[PDB]
Amino acid sequence: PGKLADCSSKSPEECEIFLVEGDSAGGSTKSGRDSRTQAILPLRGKILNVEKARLDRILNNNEIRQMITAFGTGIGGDFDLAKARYHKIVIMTDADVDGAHIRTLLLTFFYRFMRPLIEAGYVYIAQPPTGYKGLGEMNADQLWETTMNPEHRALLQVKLEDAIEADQTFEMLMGDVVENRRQFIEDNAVYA
Amino acid sequence: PGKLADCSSKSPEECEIFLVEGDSAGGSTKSGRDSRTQAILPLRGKILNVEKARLDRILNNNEIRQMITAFGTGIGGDFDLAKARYHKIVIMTDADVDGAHIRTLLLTFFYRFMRPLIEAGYVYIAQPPTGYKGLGEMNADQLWETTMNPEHRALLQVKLEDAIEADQTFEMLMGDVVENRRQFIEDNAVYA
Amino acid sequence: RINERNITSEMRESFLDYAMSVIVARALPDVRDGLKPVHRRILYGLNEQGMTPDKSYKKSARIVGDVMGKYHPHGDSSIYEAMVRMAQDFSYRYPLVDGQGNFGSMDGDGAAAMRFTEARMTKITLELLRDINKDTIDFIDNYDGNEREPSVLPARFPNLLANGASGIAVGMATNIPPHNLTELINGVLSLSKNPDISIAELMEDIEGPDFPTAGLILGKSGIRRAYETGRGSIQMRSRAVIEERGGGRQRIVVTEIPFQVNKARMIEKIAELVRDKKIDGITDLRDETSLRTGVRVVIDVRKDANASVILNNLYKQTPLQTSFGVNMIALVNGRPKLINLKEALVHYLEHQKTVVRRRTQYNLRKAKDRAHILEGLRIALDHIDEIISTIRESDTDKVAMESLQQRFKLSEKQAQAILDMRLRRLTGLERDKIEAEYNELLNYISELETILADEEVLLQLVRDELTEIRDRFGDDRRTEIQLG
Amino acid sequence: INERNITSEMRESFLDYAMSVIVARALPDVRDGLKPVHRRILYGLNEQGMTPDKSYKKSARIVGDVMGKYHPHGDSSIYEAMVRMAQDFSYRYPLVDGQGNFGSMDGDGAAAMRFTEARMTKITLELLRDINKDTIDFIDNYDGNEREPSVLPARFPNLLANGASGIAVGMATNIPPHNLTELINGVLSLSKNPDISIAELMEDIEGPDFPTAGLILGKSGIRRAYETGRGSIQMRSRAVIEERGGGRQRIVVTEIPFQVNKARMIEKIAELVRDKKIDGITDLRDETSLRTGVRVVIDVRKDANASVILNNLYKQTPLQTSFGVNMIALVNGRPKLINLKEALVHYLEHQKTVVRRRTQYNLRKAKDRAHILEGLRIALDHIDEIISTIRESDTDKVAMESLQQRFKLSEKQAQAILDMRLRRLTGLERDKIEAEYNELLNYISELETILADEEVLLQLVRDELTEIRDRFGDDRRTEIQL
DNA sequence: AGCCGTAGGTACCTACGGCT
DNA sequence: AGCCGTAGGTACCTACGGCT
Ligand SMILES: O=c1ccc2ncc(=O)n3c2n1C[C@H]3CN1CCC(NCc2cc3c(cn2)OCCC3)CC1
Ligand SMILES: [Mn+2]
Ligand SMILES: [Mn+2]
Ligand code: NA
Repeated sequence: PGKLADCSSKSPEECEIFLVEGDSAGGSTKSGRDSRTQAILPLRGKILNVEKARLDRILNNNEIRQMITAFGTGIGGDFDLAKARYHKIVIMTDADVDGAHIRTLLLTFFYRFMRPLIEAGYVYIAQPPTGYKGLGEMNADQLWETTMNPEHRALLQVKLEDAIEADQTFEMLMGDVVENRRQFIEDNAVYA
Repeated sequence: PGKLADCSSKSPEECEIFLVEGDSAGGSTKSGRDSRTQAILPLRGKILNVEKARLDRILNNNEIRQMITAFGTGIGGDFDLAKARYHKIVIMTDADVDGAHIRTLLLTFFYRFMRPLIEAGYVYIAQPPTGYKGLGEMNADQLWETTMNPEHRALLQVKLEDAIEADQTFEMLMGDVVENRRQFIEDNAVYA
Repeated sequence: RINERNITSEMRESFLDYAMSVIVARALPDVRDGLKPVHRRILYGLNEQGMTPDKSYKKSARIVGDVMGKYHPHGDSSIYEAMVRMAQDFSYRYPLVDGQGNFGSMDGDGAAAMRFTEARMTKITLELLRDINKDTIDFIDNYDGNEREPSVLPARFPNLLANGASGIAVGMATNIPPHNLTELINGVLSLSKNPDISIAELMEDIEGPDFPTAGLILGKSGIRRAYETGRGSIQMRSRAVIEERGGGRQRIVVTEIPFQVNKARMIEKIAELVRDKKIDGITDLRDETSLRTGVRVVIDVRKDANASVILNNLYKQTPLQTSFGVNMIALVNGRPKLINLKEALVHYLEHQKTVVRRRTQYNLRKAKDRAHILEGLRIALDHIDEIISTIRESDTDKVAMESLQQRFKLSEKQAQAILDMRLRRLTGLERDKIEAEYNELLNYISELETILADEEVLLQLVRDELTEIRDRFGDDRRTEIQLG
Repeated sequence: INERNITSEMRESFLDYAMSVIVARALPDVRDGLKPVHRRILYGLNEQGMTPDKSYKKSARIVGDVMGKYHPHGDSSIYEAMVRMAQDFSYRYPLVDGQGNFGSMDGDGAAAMRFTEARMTKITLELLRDINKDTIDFIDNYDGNEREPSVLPARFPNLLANGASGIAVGMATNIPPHNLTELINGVLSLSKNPDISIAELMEDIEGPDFPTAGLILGKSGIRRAYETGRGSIQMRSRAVIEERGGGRQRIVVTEIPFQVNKARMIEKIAELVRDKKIDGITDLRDETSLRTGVRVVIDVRKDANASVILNNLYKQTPLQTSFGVNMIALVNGRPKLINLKEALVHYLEHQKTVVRRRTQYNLRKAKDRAHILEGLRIALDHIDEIISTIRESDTDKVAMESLQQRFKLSEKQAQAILDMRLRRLTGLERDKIEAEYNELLNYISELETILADEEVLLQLVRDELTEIRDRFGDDRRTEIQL
């Protein structure tokens, strides 16, 4: 990808790719990172919900393509863990509720198209500090120290426990049937 | 042109086309106009200086093409006044210095590629009021009353007097030789 | 330093966070003031910067920059476009913003770039904001803790139903049509005199929606189902007539279109039908709309074709007739709820009662505080020479304050007001001026206590203020409701 | 429908555009070094109190404010100007203190203006210092609803410190940045010798000093530029050759020429290698980091001559780049090609006027305030009679007139007395009035001393410049090699 | 050439629900 | 269908002069 700012090392075991929302966040991320082991792929805001889209639309989507190209594993039946270019794929959305949404959209894609990647423990969630509308609000050094620096950062490693439950969760939250999603919200929402 | 908001009438004798800077101006213009006899072509800011550009690039330029298509006369040797779709082509750039610049750029194109259009008296200059950054700053009704309404408006008809002098003027002001333009400025500028 | 995060847990918590935020703080209006956050923040920002109708227009960029910095931590395009719609007389039945410059058209043209346009409050918006500084509504912290913002506006007219709402949330959406303000206030008045009023009786005041774009509604059954249940389909039809155009030929002339239909797009659709031969008898199609003429779309009919047949076809096959699917979801006590016409009016009236009660309570606290200060000023002026000498013999404020309080039985606040007094307040007619203000205040205090002592008196005050707004801002019905 | 001659129209419309771009867009003023857009940005920061000691303000608010009040052009022009001012690879002395993504040397843009925040740098305080003490002429804004400065006080020589580049009409400008210590030393030299030569001035100002460091090759281009306003200056990357193990070598670049895009320079080298237009390179990496600074590594094939490869890279890529000096600035509102001495002379003359005007202002204001305090002192001296006079007055007007009659007071003094709060009559407050008055009398005589002696005024200019030099002056970054 | 930096100007991706 | 309206996100035409 043109947008992908790759790292220098060509050894997947030690390389990491950070997915960020766009160029506002990408700029701080590029400046603060350790370019030997840390790649950056800026997205472009809300990504396609693959649970609601048909294959043709998915495979034509630019952000989806760039992620598949960057990962190098292929997708679906053709997925090959051995061809992974990074052993850490780190979701680093902005620290707002919309960042959370984008994270659900990214996890839906990984689950439906690259599930072995999750099983292998290769998918992580960054934990940037709260109070900044976007990473582009942070200085590069502050983003490095709090979020990207392996010495101080706290990553969450994404774990799949029960695949049947996960199937139902993706389907309910992300699928085309509104009613079940509505029922979920009513059953779980804790309001004012 | 896709941009072109044409008039009802198909009789060139009574039709007018207004060239404006963009859609900010275009919107007020479209709302204020008399759509029976008044067409509007919004441009996109600074247009190509045809005095400095190569012919191939001129003929590839979208704004130049849209104007040629809208006028219907063809250009240069193929120019045919009888195929004019309007008998008034009205330059209506914003009333700021950049509007003035765009006007000189438009006149350069008309003079070099559609000179008979000027000779026939088909080229006019609108006179919008001075206090507003752009026509999009004006209400539709105020733009109609002051600038577009044939009952109250004051259009300037462009007249070519001396073609040799005009040739030299366009070459000096708009051509690639900086020094003569610099000399013109020094000889004519009245500073504070 | 790596903890494990279960994918199922993550999905459920992240999604619920998003969904709830869109529901309570983005896409759905509050039942009380009819506003979503972005609109409320826009109007509040206009208020805080004194951008009232009597003042000159302010630059759009300044308004947007201010609202984005202080209250709305989202994209500038969201804020500007919200403000633009509020200024459009084809979008808002009672426009909330007064715009100067290119603010878009019914053809789906956008506004000019925000650097070109300028804006202020409309007169009616003053009524949304009326009494906001008299402790009528709860303020809250802004997103970063550096500002305060209103949780809800006083909303002295029923804005949800007057201007309507449409929003796509998560798990749900809303679609509330606009209404005639005279009708609505009449309905509130009726309700205020009869808590047990039926929907059918309320409909004697509120005949149905009233769109800014006028036009026709067909039948009352969709209206009635919507008002009874919160959901119903309402058929909207263009205003069209058939007329002669010479040589024995006819045309259909359309002068009003359905709410939220884009005119240029509707025209393209008719053109397409003709081109693809899906409709017989049309020989020409022109948009003759102008500032002077108003909306005018002309459809020429082929000599000896039946123009009424063609018109009926057009209603069936294009947006010339369009359905409004009512789905009245709003935030009630911070939760999304499907509401009928009566519930919407009940929540509104209850908000008015609280606003006017709280305003009365605030006015009373303030009047008592001011009475207290004037009692202290009375004492100071009656004993001025001793007051001055007490202050002069004091080294500091603290000493003067303490001495004034012991010597003259003054509170801390009274003593402070005396030390803050300018020498010009010692002129000869000031003592009389204090006495006059004090007498008027005691009377005012009594008037306020009367209101708070009698719920009927409170309620009648609400009715009177609503009545006044109705008489000043109420207007004629635009949309015609025809029997099916 | 009146007729308009095409020739007349072209000449008048073009001249209108050309002059506007010259005097009010692309060219900096000789006195403060600024173009309109930059001046309006900093003024806007000042007027909204966005000083270094306060929190960062939202970029959108700064931009919206500047656009509405002062700068009737596109928001992108305003925001991008402000961004550059915050970039330490663009400005030798950055004028804006930015928080968030403000772009990089690789030509990455700043974040969207909604994300970023900004305030003045400490040095910008010196650009704006005394702007409200009638030091500079204000003018009407574009629509007549505001006032804006024609020029900033500019208490350091900003044109030469930060430089300027601008494309106008009929002309352009290209002024390199300079070391602030060197510049102030040069101003000080000039202030003691109006007749100082360029050559002597160059004993203080060795040449340009780019924020990006690097090397300049030779002095002859510098000298021509300083003498005539025009000259070609060869810039080079800072590059060394070092071992990398196994008998192999690499070229390591740690500084690049001013205004060169690092990523673009690297792609150019990659291209040359790919198209076999350069021999001997086996690898190319940008190892730049926040912690290590700029580091571009070019691995050389074992036994190849790394010096030969380096010289080729200078020939074939921006690793070596020229700066064409063309020092055009507005002098008395007109574009003018100026040499180094003219630039310094106009700057020093501006400082003298600023400090004189500031002195005259401070004096008027001190005398006004002394007058008011004389009124309060009279009132305290006769407080009983003051009170009586006011109490026996039915209106403010009558009280004013009686105070003026009884105590020989001016209208301003009488109004000050009537505005005095009763708390001003406590012991500490009374002493405060007396103390302020005594301090003011001393201040007034200090000011009068300055305005009485041109040499003292000039010395004050020198002292204030010296203070700025000591606080903000820094080391030379660019090395000038013979 | 094509870059530098102030200027004039504009177009599409995505989520989300309901219509039907 | 693809549109309604708040949200996340971004790219490229043009003029102008002087240097390569
Ligand atoms: O017009 C077009 C056409 C194509 C295109 N492609 C990419 C792209 O990014 N853009 C494209 N565009 C446009 C531009 C998008 N536009 C969105 C709005 C933004 N506004 C920023 C802003 C302005 C102001 C703010 C805040 N933010 O506060 C008050 C002052 C004014 C500028 C960029
Ligand atoms: Mn974001
Ligand atoms: Mn314009
Ligand atoms: Na229909």
